[PDB]
Amino acid sequence: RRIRPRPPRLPRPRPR
Amino acid sequence: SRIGRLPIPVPKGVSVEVAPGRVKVKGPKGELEVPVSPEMRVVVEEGVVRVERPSDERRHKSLHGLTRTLIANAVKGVSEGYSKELLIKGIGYRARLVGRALELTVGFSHPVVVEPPEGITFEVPEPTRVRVSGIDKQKVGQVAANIRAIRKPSAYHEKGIYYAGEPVRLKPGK
Amino acid sequence: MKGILGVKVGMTRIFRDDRAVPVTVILAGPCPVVQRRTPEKDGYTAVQLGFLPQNPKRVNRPLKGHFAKAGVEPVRILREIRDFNPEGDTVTVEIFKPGERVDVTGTSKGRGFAGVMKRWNFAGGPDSHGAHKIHRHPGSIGNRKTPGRVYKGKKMAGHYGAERVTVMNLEVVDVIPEENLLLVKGAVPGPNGGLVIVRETKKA
Amino acid sequence: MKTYVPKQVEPRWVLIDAEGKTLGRLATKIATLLRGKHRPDWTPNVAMGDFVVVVNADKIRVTGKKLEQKIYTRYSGYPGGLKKIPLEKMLATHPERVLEHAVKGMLPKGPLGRRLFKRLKVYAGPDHPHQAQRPEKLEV
Amino acid sequence: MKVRASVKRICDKCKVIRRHGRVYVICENPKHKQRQG
RNA sequence: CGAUGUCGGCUCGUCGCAUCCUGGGGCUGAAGAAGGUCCCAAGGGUUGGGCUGUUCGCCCAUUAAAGCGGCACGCGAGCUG
RNA sequence: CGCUGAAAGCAUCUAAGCGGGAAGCCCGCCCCAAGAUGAGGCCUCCCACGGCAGCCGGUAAGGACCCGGGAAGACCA
Ligand SMILES: [Mg+2]
Ligand SMILES: [Mg+2]
Ligand SMILES: [Mg+2]
Ligand SMILES: [Mg+2]
Ligand SMILES: [Mg+2]
Ligand SMILES: [Mg+2]
Ligand SMILES: [Mg+2]
Ligand SMILES: [Mg+2]
Ligand SMILES: [Mg+2]
Ligand SMILES: [Mg+2]
Ligand SMILES: [Mg+2]
Ligand SMILES: [Mg+2]
Ligand SMILES: [Mg+2]
Ligand SMILES: [Mg+2]
Ligand SMILES: [Mg+2]
Ligand SMILES: [Mg+2]
Ligand SMILES: [Mg+2]
Ligand SMILES: [Mg+2]
Ligand SMILES: [Mg+2]
Ligand SMILES: [Mg+2]
Ligand SMILES: [Mg+2]
Ligand SMILES: [Mg+2]
Ligand SMILES: [Mg+2]
Ligand SMILES: [Mg+2]
Ligand SMILES: [Mg+2]
Ligand SMILES: [Mg+2]
Ligand SMILES: [Mg+2]
Ligand SMILES: [Mg+2]
Ligand SMILES: [Mg+2]
Ligand SMILES: [Mg+2]
Ligand SMILES: [Mg+2]
Ligand SMILES: [Mg+2]
Ligand SMILES: [Mg+2]
Ligand SMILES: [Mg+2]
Ligand SMILES: [Mg+2]
Ligand SMILES: [Mg+2]
Ligand SMILES: [Mg+2]
Ligand SMILES: [Mg+2]
Ligand SMILES: [Mg+2]
Ligand SMILES: [Mg+2]
Ligand SMILES: [Mg+2]
Ligand SMILES: [Mg+2]
Ligand SMILES: [Mg+2]
Ligand SMILES: [Mg+2]
Ligand SMILES: [Mg+2]
Ligand SMILES: [Mg+2]
Ligand SMILES: [Mg+2]
Ligand SMILES: [Mg+2]
Ligand SMILES: [Mg+2]
Ligand SMILES: [Mg+2]
Ligand SMILES: [Mg+2]
Ligand SMILES: [Mg+2]
Ligand SMILES: [Mg+2]
Ligand SMILES: [Mg+2]
Ligand SMILES: [Mg+2]
Ligand SMILES: [Mg+2]
Ligand SMILES: [Mg+2]
Ligand SMILES: [Mg+2]
Ligand SMILES: [Mg+2]
Ligand SMILES: [Mg+2]
Ligand SMILES: [Mg+2]
Ligand SMILES: [Mg+2]
Ligand SMILES: [Mg+2]
Ligand SMILES: [Mg+2]
Ligand SMILES: [Mg+2]
Ligand SMILES: [Mg+2]
Ligand SMILES: [Mg+2]
Ligand SMILES: [Mg+2]
Ligand SMILES: [Mg+2]
Ligand SMILES: [Mg+2]
Ligand SMILES: [Mg+2]
Ligand SMILES: [Mg+2]
Ligand SMILES: [Zn+2]
Repeated sequence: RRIRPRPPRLPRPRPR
Repeated sequence: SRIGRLPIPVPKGVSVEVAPGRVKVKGPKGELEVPVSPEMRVVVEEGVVRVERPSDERRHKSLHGLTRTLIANAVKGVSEGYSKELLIKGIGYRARLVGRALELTVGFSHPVVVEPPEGITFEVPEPTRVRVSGIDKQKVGQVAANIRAIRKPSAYHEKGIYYAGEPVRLKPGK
Repeated sequence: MKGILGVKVGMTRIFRDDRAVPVTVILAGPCPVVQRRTPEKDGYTAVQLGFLPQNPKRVNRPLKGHFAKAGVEPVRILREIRDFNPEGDTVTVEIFKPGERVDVTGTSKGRGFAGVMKRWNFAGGPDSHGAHKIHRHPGSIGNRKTPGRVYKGKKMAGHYGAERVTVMNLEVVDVIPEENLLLVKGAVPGPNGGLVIVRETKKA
Repeated sequence: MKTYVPKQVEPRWVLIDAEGKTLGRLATKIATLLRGKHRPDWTPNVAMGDFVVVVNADKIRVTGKKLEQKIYTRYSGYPGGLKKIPLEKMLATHPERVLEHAVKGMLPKGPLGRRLFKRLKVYAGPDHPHQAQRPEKLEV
Repeated sequence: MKVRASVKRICDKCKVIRRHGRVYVICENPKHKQRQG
């Protein structure tokens, strides 16, 4: 259990 | 300061036949064989057994003292014989001889039955004292232990199964 | 170690001391021994047992030779009971008495390609709240790169049933020698009309 | 002049009494005998070693405390399926395998090394069934 | 029984035994019994 | 970086043992019952619910016990979002 | 936790030897399994047919094809 929240590193993918 | 060198007096009439890594001892009460390291030498003299060691390294020094005593306990075994007594302490606690077998009543829901193994005879003189008798030293001690374990000395009371000559050491409660 | 071949016939309940007992009827006797296995000749001890009469037309030649050496009429199935030597040439229901405790082997009902939920009792997926075409799916089957493979033995869909199952320690409720009937308490593997094997239990 | 290549020669059967010998020390020699490296026309790419009958495998000997400490090991491919069998027990349940496993590991791996392992016949007890080949009793 | 890496005699009645590859300490005083580990 | 999808949950587990329970023990400031403390032991087991996205935690009611960790903080070509 | 017991005249569960001792380990229970190529065993049937460790033709014991089906089953089995 890592106590510091870890940032997402990829966006939720979109149709773009 | 040395056991293995001390000669073993052999009472007549018992016999000591030496053999490769064993020795045989017969007497009025029976026979026994003593397993002996091929490195030690057992010597039959007049009314006497001696053991000698090949050198003064530790192991030979250690097998020496053992081999004499081992043989000596065999000698005394078939002539004088061995025995150990057990005193039974505690109120409800008693003993009796059931056939040839040993009946122990020491406060379980049930009585205890101990069978005599081969070469062992149980004696019940009083309700509170029992004797294990036989020609083997290592075997008599094992059995007595086995009987004692059935109900070992309470740490807080004079109650259970004791060796004859076992000091009563108890701790305080409260 | 006694045993017998039989057929599963059907279940009911009888009454014994104001108690209803579910039972299964098995038609067991009679079974002629048609070979005996010995430590000399075969390496172990058994009795080959035969069961149910056969139209001798349908029994080929290698088989005809086998029966004749036994002094025995052609039979539909052969099965062995191991470590067993009845003195007779024929075994019947008389070897079990009511109260005796038995084991029975049968061939289980076949459920064919079974899903994971029926076979292994998995929990499936949720049924609403967004559950998406996975309502009866198994879920994860592994980890990631370590170990990066699937274990042998992992429970998955596949055929289920139609396999050898033994149910043990059943109470023998009654025996009816006049009909070769054996009444065991409880449930026996397989469908009615199915083949079974009844042994003395290995339970104490 | 090109190096000699033998034509296929008749393999000698050989008998060894394993009793009292040291496990690994017997092993290297059986392996050598199996390769056929005791033969001057040795060729690495053909099976031309000897056949080896071994008797009294159960009475093989080993030094130190390996009786209780040599563990033979087997993995089934299923989770938790690594079984451990101490040397003592292997002698007591399939004694001939102690020698076999020792020899197997000393032969080359590959198709040829596997056929040479076949050419080895190991028995516990004083006897074998190979009279028909009248094996020559070697000392080692 | 005490289990620890430093096994020493506690009283003058303690005895240092080596038994089956292990260093033990025995004594008539039941507390003082030790083994190394 | 011509892409190694990212918390938590669900699902399915498997492993470590520095063991929560159940088994075997030594010491006890162990009378008994019940605890304390260390040793052996990974076979199996280790509940339901309120709050919150939560993991965690707190609480309710039970329990033999409501163990702690690893597997890309296991598991999104398995689902949720 | 012992019995017997030296080294080390005593003591020591140990250096020789022998006991007791876990839901754990090995076996025992249920299921699979000789592709176990190390391819096992038993019972029983067939037969030494023709032409030229081989090929070809017709058969033996037997098997498959086809068909009526089946608490067996996706097809297959
Ligand atoms: Mg004399
Ligand atoms: Mg002299
Ligand atoms: Mg108190
Ligand atoms: Mg069947
Ligand atoms: Mg399903
Ligand atoms: Mg199911
Ligand atoms: Mg269900
Ligand atoms: Mg569910
Ligand atoms: Mg849901
Ligand atoms: Mg559901
Ligand atoms: Mg959706
Ligand atoms: Mg969608
Ligand atoms: Mg849907
Ligand atoms: Mg992932
Ligand atoms: Mg993935
Ligand atoms: Mg891998
Ligand atoms: Mg099937
Ligand atoms: Mg009735
Ligand atoms: Mg039915
Ligand atoms: Mg040589
Ligand atoms: Mg080369
Ligand atoms: Mg074998
Ligand atoms: Mg190799
Ligand atoms: Mg290589
Ligand atoms: Mg001091
Ligand atoms: Mg002391
Ligand atoms: Mg990148
Ligand atoms: Mg690309
Ligand atoms: Mg790429
Ligand atoms: Mg890409
Ligand atoms: Mg990619
Ligand atoms: Mg531990
Ligand atoms: Mg406890
Ligand atoms: Mg208490
Ligand atoms: Mg109190
Ligand atoms: Mg305690
Ligand atoms: Mg401790
Ligand atoms: Mg301890
Ligand atoms: Mg466990
Ligand atoms: Mg496990
Ligand atoms: Mg666990
Ligand atoms: Mg709610
Ligand atoms: Mg909630
Ligand atoms: Mg919460
Ligand atoms: Mg809410
Ligand atoms: Mg919180
Ligand atoms: Mg408790
Ligand atoms: Mg909880
Ligand atoms: Mg886990
Ligand atoms: Mg983790
Ligand atoms: Mg993750
Ligand atoms: Mg994930
Ligand atoms: Mg997705
Ligand atoms: Mg996710
Ligand atoms: Mg992907
Ligand atoms: Mg992927
Ligand atoms: Mg899924
Ligand atoms: Mg969202
Ligand atoms: Mg003592
Ligand atoms: Mg003593
Ligand atoms: Mg001294
Ligand atoms: Mg010893
Ligand atoms: Mg023992
Ligand atoms: Mg022991
Ligand atoms: Mg004892
Ligand atoms: Mg149990
Ligand atoms: Mg089978
Ligand atoms: Mg086969
Ligand atoms: Mg088979
Ligand atoms: Mg193999
Ligand atoms: Mg075969
Ligand atoms: Mg059909
Ligand atoms: Zn002390």
